[PDB]
Amino acid sequence: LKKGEVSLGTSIMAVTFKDGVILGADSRTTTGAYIANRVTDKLTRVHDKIWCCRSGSAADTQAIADIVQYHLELYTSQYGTPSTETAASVFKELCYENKDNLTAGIIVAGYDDKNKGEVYTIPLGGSVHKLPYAIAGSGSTFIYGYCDKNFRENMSKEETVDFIKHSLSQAIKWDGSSGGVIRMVVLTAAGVERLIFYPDEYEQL
Amino acid sequence: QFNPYGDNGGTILGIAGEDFAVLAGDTRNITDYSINSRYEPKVFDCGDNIVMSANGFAADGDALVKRFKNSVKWYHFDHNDKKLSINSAARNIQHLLYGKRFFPYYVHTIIAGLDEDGKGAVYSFDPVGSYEREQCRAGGAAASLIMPFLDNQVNFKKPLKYLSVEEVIKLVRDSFTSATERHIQVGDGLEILIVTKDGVRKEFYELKRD
Amino acid sequence: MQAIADSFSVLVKELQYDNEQNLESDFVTGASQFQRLAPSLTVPPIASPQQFLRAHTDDRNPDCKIKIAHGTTTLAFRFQGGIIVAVDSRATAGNWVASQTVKKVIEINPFLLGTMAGGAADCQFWETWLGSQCRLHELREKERISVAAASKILSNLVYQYKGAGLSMGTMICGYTRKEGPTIYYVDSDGTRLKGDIFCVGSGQTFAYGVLDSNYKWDLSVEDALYLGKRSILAAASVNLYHVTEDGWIYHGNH
Amino acid sequence: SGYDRALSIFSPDGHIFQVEYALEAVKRGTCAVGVKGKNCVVLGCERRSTLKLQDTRITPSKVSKIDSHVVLSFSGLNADSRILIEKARVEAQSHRLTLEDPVTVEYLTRYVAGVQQRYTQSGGVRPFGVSTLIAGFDPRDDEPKLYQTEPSGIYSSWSAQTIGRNSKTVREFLEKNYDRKEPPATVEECVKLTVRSLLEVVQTGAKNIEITVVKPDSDIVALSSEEINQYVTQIEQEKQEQQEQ
Amino acid sequence: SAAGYDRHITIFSPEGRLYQVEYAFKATNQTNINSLAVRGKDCTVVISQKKVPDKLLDPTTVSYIFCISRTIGMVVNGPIPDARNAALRAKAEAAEFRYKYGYDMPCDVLAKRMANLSQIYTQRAYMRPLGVILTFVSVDEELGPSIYKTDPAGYYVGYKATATGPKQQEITTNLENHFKKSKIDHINEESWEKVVEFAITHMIDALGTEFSKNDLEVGVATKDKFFTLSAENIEERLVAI
Amino acid sequence: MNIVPQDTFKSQVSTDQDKSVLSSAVPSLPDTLRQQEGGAVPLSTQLNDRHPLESTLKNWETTQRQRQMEQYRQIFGIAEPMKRTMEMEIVNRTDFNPLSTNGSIHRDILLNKECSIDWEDVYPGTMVGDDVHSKIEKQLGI
Amino acid sequence: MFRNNYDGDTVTFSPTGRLFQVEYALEAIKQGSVTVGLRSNTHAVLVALKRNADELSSYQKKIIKCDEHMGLSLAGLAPDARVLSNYLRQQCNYSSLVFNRKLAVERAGHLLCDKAQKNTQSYGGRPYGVGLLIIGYDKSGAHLLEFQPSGNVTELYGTAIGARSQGAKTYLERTLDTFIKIDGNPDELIKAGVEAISQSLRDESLTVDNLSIAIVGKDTPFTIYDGEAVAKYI
Amino acid sequence: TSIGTGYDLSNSVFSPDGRNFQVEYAVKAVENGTTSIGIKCNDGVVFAVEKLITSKLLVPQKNVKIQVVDRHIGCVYSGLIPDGRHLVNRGREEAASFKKLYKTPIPIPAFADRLGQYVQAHTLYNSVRPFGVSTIFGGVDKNGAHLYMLEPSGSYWGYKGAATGKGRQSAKAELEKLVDHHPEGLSAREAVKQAAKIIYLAHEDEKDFELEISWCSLSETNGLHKFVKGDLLQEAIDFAQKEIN
Amino acid sequence: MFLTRSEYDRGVSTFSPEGRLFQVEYSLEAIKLGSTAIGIATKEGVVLGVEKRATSPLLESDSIEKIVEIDRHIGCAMSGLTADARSMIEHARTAAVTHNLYYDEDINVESLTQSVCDLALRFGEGASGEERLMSRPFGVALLIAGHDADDGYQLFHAEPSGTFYRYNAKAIGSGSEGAQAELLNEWHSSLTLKEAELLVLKILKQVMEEKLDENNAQLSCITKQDGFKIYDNEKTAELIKELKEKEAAE
Repeated sequence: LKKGEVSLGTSIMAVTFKDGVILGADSRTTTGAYIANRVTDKLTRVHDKIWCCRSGSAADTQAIADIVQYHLELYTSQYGTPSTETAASVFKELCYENKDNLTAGIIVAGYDDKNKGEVYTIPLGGSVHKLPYAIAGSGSTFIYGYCDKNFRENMSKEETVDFIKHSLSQAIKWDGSSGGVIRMVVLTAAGVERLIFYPDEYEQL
Repeated sequence: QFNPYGDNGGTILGIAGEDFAVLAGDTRNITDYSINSRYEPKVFDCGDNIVMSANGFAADGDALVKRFKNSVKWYHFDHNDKKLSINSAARNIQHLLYGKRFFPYYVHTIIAGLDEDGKGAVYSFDPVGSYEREQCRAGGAAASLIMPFLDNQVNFKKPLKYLSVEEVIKLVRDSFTSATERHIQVGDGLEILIVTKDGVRKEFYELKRD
Repeated sequence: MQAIADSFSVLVKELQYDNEQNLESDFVTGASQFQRLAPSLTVPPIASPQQFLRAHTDDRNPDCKIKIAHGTTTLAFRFQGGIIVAVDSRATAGNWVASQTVKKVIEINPFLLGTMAGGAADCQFWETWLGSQCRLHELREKERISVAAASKILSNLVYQYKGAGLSMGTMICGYTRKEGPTIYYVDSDGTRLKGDIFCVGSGQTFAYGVLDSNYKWDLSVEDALYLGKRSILAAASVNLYHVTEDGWIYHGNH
Repeated sequence: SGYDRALSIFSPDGHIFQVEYALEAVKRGTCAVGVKGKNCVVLGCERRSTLKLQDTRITPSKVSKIDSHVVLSFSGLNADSRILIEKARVEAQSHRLTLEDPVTVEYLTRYVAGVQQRYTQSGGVRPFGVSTLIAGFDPRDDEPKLYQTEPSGIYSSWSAQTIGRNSKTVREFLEKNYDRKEPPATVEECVKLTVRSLLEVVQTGAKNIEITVVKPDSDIVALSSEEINQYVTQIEQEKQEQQEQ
Repeated sequence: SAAGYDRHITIFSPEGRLYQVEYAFKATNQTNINSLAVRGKDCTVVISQKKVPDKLLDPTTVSYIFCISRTIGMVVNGPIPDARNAALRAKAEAAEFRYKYGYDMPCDVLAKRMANLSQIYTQRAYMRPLGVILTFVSVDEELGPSIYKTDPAGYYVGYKATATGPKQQEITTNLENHFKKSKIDHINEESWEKVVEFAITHMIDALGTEFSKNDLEVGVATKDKFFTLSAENIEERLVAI
Repeated sequence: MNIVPQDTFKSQVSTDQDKSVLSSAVPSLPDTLRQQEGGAVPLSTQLNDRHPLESTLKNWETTQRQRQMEQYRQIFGIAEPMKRTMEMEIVNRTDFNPLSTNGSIHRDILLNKECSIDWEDVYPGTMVGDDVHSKIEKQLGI
Repeated sequence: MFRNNYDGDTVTFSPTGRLFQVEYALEAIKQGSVTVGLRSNTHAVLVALKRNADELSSYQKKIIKCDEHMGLSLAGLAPDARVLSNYLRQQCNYSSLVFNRKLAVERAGHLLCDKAQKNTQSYGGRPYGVGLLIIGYDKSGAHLLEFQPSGNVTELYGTAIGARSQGAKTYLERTLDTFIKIDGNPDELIKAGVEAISQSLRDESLTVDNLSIAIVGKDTPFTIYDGEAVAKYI
Repeated sequence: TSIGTGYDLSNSVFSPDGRNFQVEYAVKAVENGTTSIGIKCNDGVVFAVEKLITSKLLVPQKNVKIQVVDRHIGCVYSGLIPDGRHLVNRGREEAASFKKLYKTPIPIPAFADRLGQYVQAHTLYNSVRPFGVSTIFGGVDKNGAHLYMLEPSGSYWGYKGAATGKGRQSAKAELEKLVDHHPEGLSAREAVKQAAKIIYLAHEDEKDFELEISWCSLSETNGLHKFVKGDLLQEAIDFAQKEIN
Repeated sequence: MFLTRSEYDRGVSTFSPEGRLFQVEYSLEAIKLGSTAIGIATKEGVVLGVEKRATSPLLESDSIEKIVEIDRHIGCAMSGLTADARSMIEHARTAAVTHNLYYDEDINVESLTQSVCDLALRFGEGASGEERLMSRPFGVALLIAGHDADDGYQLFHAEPSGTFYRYNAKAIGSGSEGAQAELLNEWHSSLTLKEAELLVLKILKQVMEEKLDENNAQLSCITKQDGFKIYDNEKTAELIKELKEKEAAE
């Protein structure tokens, strides 16, 4: 981590459910103790139904995400809609081959008609792990227990929304580098849905 | 910063006789307090009646022995299966060691065989290639225990010339037994390779700690 | 174009054997590693190779330490018809027994001699290499190489690696028809000094004083040998070399 | 036939014709001659008659000093000789720097021949249409050295040699009038022999002749027009006296 | 024909011409099929002729219409190998433009890029031009419906409508007469199906003898997507007037 | 799939590593005069004390190009990188302009840098050498 | 006459669709002397007739050892034989060094085919002009391979290449069932090979100077007999 | 005209009519090769090759004329043997790389496109030669059964039935008849019998021949490429012999 | 059925219809244009002898170097283009010195000959797979005479094709045919050194246009103890006088 750089202190969650996947995050960017950006969209789209969230160095993850989006556009021009596994593999290759020079961590969420919604996590170092749900960031450490106690397979859309909202609200409550609004993207067969929740709503949970 | 070196803690001994040579070593491989293995040979037959040992960092010694054997293979290919003499092997090993002058192998190397007159010959190498022919050379841990034991019973100046192979083997075994008694890194076995005009013969003797 | 196709057609990369140098060093393709007139030296692929080498060369096993040439007194001078080179043969014992006596002076050619006075491996290796270079030059030019040319070759070579870690101080002594008898001193810092009298060792002031007391150009061969032996004895048995136009002659303890 | 279109083709009788064509190009240059004496070397050159409006003070001479003890003359294309001479001078200085010893005459001849040979090893390059005479003395040596180099990279050692236009007549004259058993023992004899050799082809006389003399300890002297005129007049007077009898 | 050189490489003849370029032009009519491109109010339609004389061929694998990006379609006149080569390079160009400049590649910029590559081929001695003609269609977010054509000589230009093939003159004359009659440089219709039907009708009256659903290929570009129609869609368009 | 260039350090050194400038007197040693570098620059000094960003900047564009070729190989096949490399090599090999150092127009078109400027474009930049014949010898391999 | 216009290089087809430089390279094999190879379920042998420049010269080496379990014999050009033998030695060495593995004979044939095909489709070089016979013993038993420099490799029980090799090949075809079952008796197989190569002789007699033999097998490392070592087989 | 003089000595040259004569000469080289056919059935493909008998010295199991590119992809070719081997190796490399990258067997059209681009790249420069082989390949993927034919120009198409080699005309006529007589489709076993019949009929040239057949079907081989055992091959040979006589 | 022109003999990488490379043949023809060199191998050493063709009497006598010292135990004689032989000799000397440097022993004569032939192969693909180094084959032939402990006294012939032979006696150059016939007639395994020298002088005198003397001929020999030496003009003149007396005895 180079001196004077920008780090992605955040709270990232991705949960698979009955009809698809949901990716949620907070909206705070901090330099030290100063909130450099009060309203940030951390949900990065690399393909129509393949989204990601980033951690570590902001510049490195932005460059990696740009390269991944370019790669997936080439793949689509050749073979059509890629699977989430392919995007995860490209992310992993980029993160692992450059790990001695870049600090990047990625959470990838995707949907396709074959695999029906998937979550992959690539922590610092470049290893890849496929999980029914994933949490990352500085504020995730405070919700390792809660999530482990409240996740069920094949939850409905509303139950998944409530679970993500509660978990991210707790992470916001306890982590200094996290705050603002909660953003969520729902990836299903019916399309892409965007959700935003305000502090006056989730702080009362 | 990454440290590319290590230490494995062995003991080797080379002795040149009238018409034979002997290279022996303890067979214990350790990592600084723990026993990795109780039987791991470090003295290797390299062909053309040449025995080699590279004691110290085990990876470097294995690499050096591998490179020397491949070079000998190409030497046989390119020179009508000519026998490689001991002095030529010593020069090859000097070049192999000095090729890593700025990133040296962390080993002490001893080779043994017979010269062109049929007499026993032993060569010792410094880690960056400096080498010389010697009658007797002890290397590694407990060398300071092994050399005085040999000097107490042999006049290198019964004279060493008139000693037989069995007597040399017994003397090496006695010195290694004493060193095993006095040193914590020596033990678990001793392996001796003997080079004569009939070839290379192997002997093994169990030491303390099994 | 087919080579380009091969480059993009899919184990070898991890072994790093797609590089020709790695294949040559491990003797995969042949014994070309032992065919280089200028030897190739491995360097750590990091930002600070010099600091790495210096740190790792000063840290446990006595047998894994780089052997250092004896700092014992070495003397050389030129009287009237050659060069007297004198060393003390008091070898230092260790955990070994020598089959024969060691020599502190390297015999580069039947006409050239050198002294170690530094790192033993550096002196041995590079003076053997210098002997090869001199042999090739003499084959090419059909004439004995001048001592100035040989010393200049050695100095240029050691200067190309200046600061890398080498350590060697040598005295190149020779006798040619055009030059006469000549002595040069070459150091690992690139120094190259021509001289008449050289004394390098632990105690060399005493030997230099004894020489200056009774040095003349009209010395005879026996007188010069006696003076060199006496100077070495004053410094601190004694190996002598007399260099003439026809080569060097070795005296054990004369 | 179809065998003279490249430098990399052998003819069925074992010839490379482009080398012979480069020699043909050399044959059109002005004559050059070199005579080796007992203790000196003399290089003579033929110069085309200077035009009336030509500035005869700054044009390069036909004999160039490679070093303080070696001189070089050429015959053939004048522009290629500049490249060769510059490379020779750079090599002499490089050798002095590398080995602290100035080059020997044979070493410099071999370097020039090596450059000429190296310029015959590609289909995209043109060989030098130049043949050279290299003269001098080895350092701390008193044996005169004279060598000839050819466009193909072949060099030879001579006691007296002529190259260029009408060099066969001069070579026959030298063979008749030069013996290695008794080489000329003084600089004057060598210069007179060189002048008489050049006078067999030179149309006008003393104004189309250039002479350089090399002597040991790096003594290189270019003779003036007046001395060459004196030599020519002496030779003509001797010839007239011989014919009068 | 070329006398000495100019039969292998692209250098000037005594008349100032490049014979290899002209021969590459003549190579574009080998397939002996025609294509037409027209613009609607919010769509662009390309219609190409399918000829499958061989009964052993699989008709679904025969196509000269390619999808380059989300918004750009391409039609190629000429042999199919160079067509596929050009298609792959165009896909790479569009993707690299999007990566490098942060927004989608416009149709005219891609046409200019391909034309510059063709200029390279026309000037370098050891490179040959591709014997194909490329037509790019899209609905640009700034310029609206767009048709741009590029040829082996490196020349590119935009069209209100265009036709290419061995019978391009007849279709061009028919289109010119229609645009004279209507005094509008496009088609005044609100759906791309009507534009497709109009293009089919124009092709039928120009070429003659009509065709079935298996002799035609139709690609349609909207503001969001370029898509190729299937045999059933073409059958519906033929049935619907 | 590299973003920042990697493996930029030398692993071996020798006195004949620069084939272009080698001494004719001693072929195993470099020619100091014809190097024209000040005369007091041993090769060892080039192995230490470099700016960390220099290797990254010197190899940046080659690394991006290699990543693009690798992506083409993964998505398109062997033929696409083969053809790109063949085009670039033909263009580079047919150009020989000893009096200028600027890149050709066709090279810029192939690199997709027709309307792009970097500091290499703005800043493109003796007794012996630097002549046409040295460039001829280096280009032809003689 | 029309062939004279389309045989300049290896990147040119004639109007009839023929690659003449490769055909000429194949024809170059006939200029070499005859070599025979054969094998059984346990051993594989090569027999070679060697030629000398004249009475005062030595005889050419026709059998080259690649590895302790594999070797070959040549018929054709000398430079290409040297190149291919060195390449096979390098491949065997790489296999042994990297994997501690013995290179299979099939793998060696595939590598030779890959290296040979390249020179027949690119400008600037020429096709190889040597035929090779490769014998070896590996985990699948004994193997004999015939390599043709067009880039082709065939696996056979026996074969012969070189000038006037048709008689030896006919003899091997006629007596296949005999030598295919010679297991555990190297001498019988070697004698069968010598008799097979005797069919290709024309005004020539096998001597200790012009006969070379090689054998490989289960317990037999690849061994070459020359001189008096073949006197027992004459 | 089949022979284009002045435009047939270089690979990447256009004729005045816009033709590439070296590619056509490679096509003529293909047309002299051995007959090969491929048939597409309702759920798979069948390949058939007319092998020519050789000496008994050949090891029977080590000389197969149908190459397996991958577990679901099989191919045959007619033309030059080295070119066919090279193209098969390239196809194997492409399939392996695709399976490594995307963790699924490569679809047949993607493989066809990669092979076709590789073939087409060899018609672009004068330093290479067009491939002298025509290839019939195919297999089964998630979308079903695919059969393709690829030509020296890089042109490839999907086929209901494909034929190449000397006996291509008769084989193509028989394939057209088979397609006409079965508008609904065909089964794998009927395809094998008809492939044997067509190979037998196409043969017209004193030389004894054998037959090789290969299957790839979902119902018969679980979507994998297999050879024909003794029983099915013998039955197909009997059917073909009944057809001939 | 018409007479046209064939052009298969102009490129080094072009096959004739029968599979021949005619540029190698033409290089051998270039070899035959050079002067004559004769080598005879016996049990007491190897003798080499060359003819000096001086086009002009002004040429320096001690300037034609057809016999060179590759190493103390290895000498060479050359015939053909001298510029190529210069490079070959430099390569051979480098190989010998490098072998001594890395193995502390003399290199075998056959190993040196093989290295020279591998260099001569460089107009095509190298022995170790190297790229082409030169545009045409060499136009020189070499006679390499040496002694080693493994094989005694050996004489090898090296050709531009990259192939070498071992010979008891061998002649190359312009007058190689008659000289080789004489060597076939007059060589036996029990020759002495002086008899070999006399035979070399006799064959050179037979095959030389000019009258043989100490100035147009040169002799050299290699032996185990004295190494490789080239006889001065006085010794060769004495040998020629002895040969003349022996011839006049009959």
